[PDB]
Amino acid sequence: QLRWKHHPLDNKDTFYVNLYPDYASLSHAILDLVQSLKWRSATVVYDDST
Amino acid sequence: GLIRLQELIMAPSRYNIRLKIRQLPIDSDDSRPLLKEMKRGREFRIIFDCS
Repeated sequence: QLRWKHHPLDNKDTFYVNLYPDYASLSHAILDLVQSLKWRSATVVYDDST
Repeated sequence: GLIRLQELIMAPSRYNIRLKIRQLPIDSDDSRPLLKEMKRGREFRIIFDCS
């Protein structure tokens, strides 16, 4: 796999491999970025749900 | 619930409510730390999405 899909825990298959990056890593990256920016104002810009 | 919550998240275009967000423990049932946190939080009006 290459893109991303949500996967629950009771969702219990075995045979898969993906290369999409984990989102929590990305938000951690943005976190340390704005911590390097040291802001107090923010504004969420986005297209859809996901 | 976040998919069916984001509407209320962006809904303060219309209104000036303050609003935070927290998650239940995903596997455990010991939410008692979180409840301790909200007891420190001094709030009295809390949303609950759950079974």
